[PDB]
Amino acid sequence: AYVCREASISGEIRYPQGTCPTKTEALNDCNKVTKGLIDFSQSHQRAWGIDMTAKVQCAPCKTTDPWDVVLCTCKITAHRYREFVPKIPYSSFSSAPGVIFRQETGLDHDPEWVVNMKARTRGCDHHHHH
Repeated sequence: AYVCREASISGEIRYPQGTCPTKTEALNDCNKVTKGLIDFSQSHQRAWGIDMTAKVQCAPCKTTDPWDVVLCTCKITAHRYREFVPKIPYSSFSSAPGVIFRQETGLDHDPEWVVNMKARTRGCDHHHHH
């Protein structure tokens, strides 16, 4: 009888010195995270649901500079995230498989689930036809 919410988590993925990923590659890595969190959610009473989708945003590469480190920002959104279930800290999944994004340059707290209060509540289970 519970209702769920949309929630997001953002994190940073850094690429090797002197390299430059395609946008497709960056999003692909970011979807490894997505897949990671789905497995963790799944083996934790579906705290976050199974419906997750990722977008990513990178800094331009510096074709001139040979040291440049490309910082990608990876944003995962859980569409059926459980507010009533206690929040799960980054400390509990920073090492889970696929979970390769880290704390963001410039920020002083770690990546964290942020519930979107503006968005409407939805059911926690997805009905394909109902």
